[PDB]
Amino acid sequence: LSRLDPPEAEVQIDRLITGRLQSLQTYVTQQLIRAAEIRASANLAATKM
Amino acid sequence: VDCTMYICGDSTECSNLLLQYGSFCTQLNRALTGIAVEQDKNTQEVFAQVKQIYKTPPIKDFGGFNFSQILPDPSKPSKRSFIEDLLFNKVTLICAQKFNGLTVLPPLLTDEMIAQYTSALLAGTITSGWTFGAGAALQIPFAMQMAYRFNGIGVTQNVLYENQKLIANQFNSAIGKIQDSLSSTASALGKLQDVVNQNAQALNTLVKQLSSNFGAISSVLNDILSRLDPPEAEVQIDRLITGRLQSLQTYVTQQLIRAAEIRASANLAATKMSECVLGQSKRVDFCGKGYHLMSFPQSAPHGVVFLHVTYVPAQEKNFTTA
Amino acid sequence: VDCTMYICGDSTECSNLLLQYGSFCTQLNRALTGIAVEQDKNTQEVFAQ
Amino acid sequence: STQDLFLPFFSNVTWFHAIHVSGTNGTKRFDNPVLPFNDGVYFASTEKSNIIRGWIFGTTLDSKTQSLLIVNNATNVVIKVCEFQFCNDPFLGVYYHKNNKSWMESEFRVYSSANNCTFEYVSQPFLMDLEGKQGNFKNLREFVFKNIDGYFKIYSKHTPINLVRDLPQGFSALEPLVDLPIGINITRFQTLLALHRSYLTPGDSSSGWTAGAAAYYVGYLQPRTFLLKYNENGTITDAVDCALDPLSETKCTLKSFTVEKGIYQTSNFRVQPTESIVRFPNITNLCPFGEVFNATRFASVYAWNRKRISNCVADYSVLYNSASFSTFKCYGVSPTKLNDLCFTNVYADSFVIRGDEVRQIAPGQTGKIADYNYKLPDDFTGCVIAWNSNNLDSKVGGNYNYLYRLFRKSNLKPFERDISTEIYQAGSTPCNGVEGFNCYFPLQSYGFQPTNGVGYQPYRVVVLSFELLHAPATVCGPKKSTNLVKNKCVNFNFNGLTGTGVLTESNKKFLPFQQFGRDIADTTDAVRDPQTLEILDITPCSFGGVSVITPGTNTSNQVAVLYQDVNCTEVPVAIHADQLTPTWRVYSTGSNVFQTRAGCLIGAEHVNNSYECDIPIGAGICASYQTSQSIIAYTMSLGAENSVAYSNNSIAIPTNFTISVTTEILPVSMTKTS
Amino acid sequence: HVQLVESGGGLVQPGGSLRLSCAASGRSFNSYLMGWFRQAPGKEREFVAWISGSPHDIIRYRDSVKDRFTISRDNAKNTVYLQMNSLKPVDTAVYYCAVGSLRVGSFSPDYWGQGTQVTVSS
Amino acid sequence: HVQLVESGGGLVQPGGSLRLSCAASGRSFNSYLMGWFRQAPGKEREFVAWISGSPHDIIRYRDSVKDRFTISRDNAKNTVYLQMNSLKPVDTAVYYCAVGSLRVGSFSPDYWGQGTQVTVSS
Amino acid sequence: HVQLVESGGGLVQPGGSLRLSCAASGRSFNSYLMGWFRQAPGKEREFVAWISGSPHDIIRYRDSVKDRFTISRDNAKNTVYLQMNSLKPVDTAVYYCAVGSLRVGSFSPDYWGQGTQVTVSS
Repeated sequence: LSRLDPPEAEVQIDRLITGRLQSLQTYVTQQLIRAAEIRASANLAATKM
Repeated sequence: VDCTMYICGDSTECSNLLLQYGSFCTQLNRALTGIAVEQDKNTQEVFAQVKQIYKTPPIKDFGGFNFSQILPDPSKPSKRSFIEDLLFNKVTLICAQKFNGLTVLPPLLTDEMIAQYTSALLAGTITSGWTFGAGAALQIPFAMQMAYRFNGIGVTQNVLYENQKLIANQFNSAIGKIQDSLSSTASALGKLQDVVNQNAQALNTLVKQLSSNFGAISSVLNDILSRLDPPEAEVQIDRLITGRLQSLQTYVTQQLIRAAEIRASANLAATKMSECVLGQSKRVDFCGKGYHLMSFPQSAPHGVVFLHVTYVPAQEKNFTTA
Repeated sequence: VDCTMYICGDSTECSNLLLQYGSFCTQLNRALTGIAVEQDKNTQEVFAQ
Repeated sequence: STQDLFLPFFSNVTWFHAIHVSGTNGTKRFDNPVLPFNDGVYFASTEKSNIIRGWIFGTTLDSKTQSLLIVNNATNVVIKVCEFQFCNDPFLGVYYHKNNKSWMESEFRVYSSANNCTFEYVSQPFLMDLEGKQGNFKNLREFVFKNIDGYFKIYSKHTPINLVRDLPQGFSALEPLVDLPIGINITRFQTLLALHRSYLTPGDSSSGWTAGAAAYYVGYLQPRTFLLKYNENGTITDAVDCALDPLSETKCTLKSFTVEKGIYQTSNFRVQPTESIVRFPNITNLCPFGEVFNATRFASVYAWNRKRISNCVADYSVLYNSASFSTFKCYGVSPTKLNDLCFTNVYADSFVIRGDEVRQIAPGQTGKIADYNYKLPDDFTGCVIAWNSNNLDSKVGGNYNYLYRLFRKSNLKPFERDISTEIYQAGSTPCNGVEGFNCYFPLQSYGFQPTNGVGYQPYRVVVLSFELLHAPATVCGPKKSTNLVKNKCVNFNFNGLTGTGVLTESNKKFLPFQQFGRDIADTTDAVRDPQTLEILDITPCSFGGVSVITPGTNTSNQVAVLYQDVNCTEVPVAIHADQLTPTWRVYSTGSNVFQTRAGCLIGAEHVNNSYECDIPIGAGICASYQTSQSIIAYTMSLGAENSVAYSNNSIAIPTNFTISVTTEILPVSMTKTS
Repeated sequence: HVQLVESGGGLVQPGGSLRLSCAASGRSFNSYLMGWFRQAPGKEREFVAWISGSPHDIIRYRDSVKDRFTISRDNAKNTVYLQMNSLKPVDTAVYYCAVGSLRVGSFSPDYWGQGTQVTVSS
Repeated sequence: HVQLVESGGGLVQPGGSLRLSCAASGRSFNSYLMGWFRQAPGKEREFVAWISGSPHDIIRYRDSVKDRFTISRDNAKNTVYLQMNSLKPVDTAVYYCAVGSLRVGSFSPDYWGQGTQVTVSS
Repeated sequence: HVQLVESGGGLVQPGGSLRLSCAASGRSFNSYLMGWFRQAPGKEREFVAWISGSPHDIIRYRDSVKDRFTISRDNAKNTVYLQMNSLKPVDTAVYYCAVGSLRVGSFSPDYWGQGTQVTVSS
């Protein structure tokens, strides 16, 4: 932001936002899948108990 | 899937640009490796449930019960049962799509080893009842094993001995009917065929996504680079990389979800093997419909088949009761 | 969800541009149809016993 | 894990000595040559009398270019940058002479002059002193010199040693010493030593320089990825180079110096195309050049016989290499490369002329023959070929069956031919139709006889002229088309289709109008060679990954390498033979090479026996380290064989029991983050 | 429709140098000869130079423009570059670029552009 | 490597203003001086103006053009600007952009561009 | 801030033709009149032509340029074009595009650009 004026900082920050949002979305999807697996494991543990 | 190779095909500039995206490729490779290891674990858990490899005696004298339809056939080049061979022949490239880092890894357990595990389970069930599933294998005549099974379902063991011939004939006829139905039916193996079709279609879609321009002037890295000088090749290759990476993310997520589904199916199959083959399950409609007597595993390509033998009341009569 | 029209509502230019992205819409439609069939299968399995 | 210039582990570096062996039968060694700087230098010195004193860096080490000088003279450290005029044998002159007292340095013979100075330091010691003790080399000094983006960085380390030769096996990190903001372009460097005057050395009095026992080692840094281990206090207590051996790569990938038993995918290997292939449809039917060249009858020079060439391909390499022609003049064009181009109009003009008149057949030539019988254009990309014809155009009595035109109204235009009986008449002396004074007939008699000299003998000359037109060209030469290579990965270009694969014989039957071949995924599967009609398949190069099968580093460091989905012959071609010499090519090939269904396994010995699967390789194959100990690959055994003693009247009733407790682990929750 | 466009003209005093360029479009010019012509005011048009697009570059110049004018071409861009060196006032004229064929070994123009003025005076 | 690219050339009337800008890439030029030179055809390239990239920017001009062809520069973009004002026919020339260092207090060009033709005619 | 940028100027031989261009940005110009004004060296500003953006394009020409200069405008791009035919040295001048409003039936300029070039000489 400091090195460049707002007009192109616009597009550059947009690029950074896109990349970081994609990374966060991938992390959340992986977390959801792992949480589903852990829920299945916890259900099995509760049934065994 | 080799993420770097798939996104960038032997293109140094494309690889350098992709390096700026971080560790997405490593994460996807890790996910795929985990999926493969999970599949190997599923196969091992479902089939590797017998401590020793049991085998039936050379002479098959089980008091009229005939298991030739499910026991291994030495005559055939592969030691498979009739039903197992029918199943394998009924379910029906790898290098053809191996152009973009797409490599299929062989399973740890070959089909022959899975068939051997199934044969060992069958021998243990036939010659030892459920004893081999809870410790040392204890021999018992199959007539007495069926008597125990009848006692399990609330029926006195005697009726088997009065009707041993009839029960054996019914069992043999039912097994033959299963063979005939599997041979003469087309949609019997829908589950495995559906799984294979889904995987193949996902791979085909992933391969075809490369042809898409994704907003670029063309979908070939060499064409982009040769025609345009580096400054605009930057943005063109970046667009192509973004599109291909998004497609690969979608493919990996779909594979993860389908692998979770397959893991659930494999866990259910292992539970059935433990409770249906290695013992007489009291659960209703778990090991088939009706009063469960026993079950016989059968190896299938990327799957398992259970032949649940159950006791079903046949002919009724009204009585006055107090 | 009709992918082709959700992104591009009666916009020929938008549809033509989306065509360049490949078979994303087809894949999403297939996933949704599979979910629907799975719901029908669940309803059949639970009650039609 | 850091990617920076490092000295590869277990490298093999140069060794230099400075010593005068006792007696006249010994060696008198003064190793101090100018060495390249490359991208970085590692310097080590094992010493006891401190012969080393500094270094020189620069490109030419003369007044032409800037240079850097570092020297220490027993109480200071001086760093200078100047256009020094270094001597060819610089050094520091130690003197046992008692000029003032004790040993001192008095002959500073490093550089003749210092000019254009940029800066100078008087920095504090590397001391060291001017002592001349003997015994084992009691000090070890290591230096790393780097020059990047206009900055010169110096790292150093000092340790005591009890060695007499080579370098210690210990591990130590070189802490930074000094960084200099200098834009110099170091490319060559040289070492400075403290020589002793033989004229004034204890016991020795002969004139000359003698060097005390000194030994230093020089190595060159390369761009390497290292895995450095920082301890509690931040000191690098250990490191691993991620190029030394498969075990090192496995450690680097796992980011751990300890690896557990298993198989890990460390890297991916790709087989590149060897050199190239390019292919276009070679040629149409050959042109009839033989008819004009080997023509039964040749017309006169004024009536040169012309044959038009079209709908064919020019070909004259068979006759060009024969060297049977007295002249093969191709003006302004290569004699052979001209054929590789499209030509809309091609002509072959044949005529018989005197040997001396062959020189007149040139583009732009003017004379009684060129301007009246056969005129060539300036833009003559053709070739004029002339050969003797005395064996056919000569007989007893002579030949009088040729004519040449000498008189005409104007010079002939290029490729202009005109035959007429009109009598040429002088402008000032017209004849009005008769052959009068100053009036001559255009044609004159011409012929040859056996008695004529070599220059006067008949010569057959054929000119192959080519010109370009807007209309499509029919006589075309193909572009660069190389020879076909099969069963060998290469980058091919078939009629604009660029691809990389292996061309092999195929049994597929295309159709006459079909050239390409595709599969369900719409990828090039087979191709027909346009030059010669046959079908060749297309296959990927190698793809596949590399997995390092290894037991735990605890137990043993021996490892095995697996290359997925490749024949065991392509392993050394996958960009191998370039890793560390003694650690990687051993696993690249050698003995105990096994071809598993999952790929090629190296470093593991196949065993007939079958055991419980230890390390899963795939396709029913597993590897174990136990047998002297070595990695063995085998077909895993699916448990111990058993056969229950089954009969129709035998039962087994247990007589005892055991209470067995078993442990089951089940995750119940994962860390709940936001 | 084959079209030719010139550029690089202007005023250059004697002793200077210039670079004239012409771009040709419409079809491939591999088998075409590309050259330049000039015509001073009040004088008939005269041939300047031509060069061939073949792998072997055949090049020509008029007698007056020998060793002082240079002509080159690029087949990739279908462009012809002409170098003026040691220009004199006699060089003042309108310069045109021509695409032609090689007929009877003589450069025969087929397509012409609009031309650019190149003036040489103090 | 370092390259200089010009832009804004053409022809302007006597008394009509113009602007020529040349961008410099490759490296930084904060220790350099951004400048311009002009070469009237048939003559020797004459200085025009130079400007330093410093907090106290120093500017030089050429006698014939002093206070008329204003010069400025940019440090972030590394470009030189030349604002030509109220021109006369004598100003016709090929203007080059020069990148150099201050040696002995004199602008010493180090890197040069390809130039551009700026013409003034009635 | 309304901005006007000119272009399309250059040199043309006597009896030739040229085309100037001015692009207007900043606000709508449907109710604005775009015209051109020219100044020759040592002479004052003289009106050349103007055109209206209304559906009925009212166009006015200076008699000195009547039947020789054609002025047109495009409301889609808010760009005014001026085509010159049968150009003569008298037409040499710096042409500034002007955007204004119709007051009392007379074109009243409101925004001015930096001007372009037109020369007619040999």
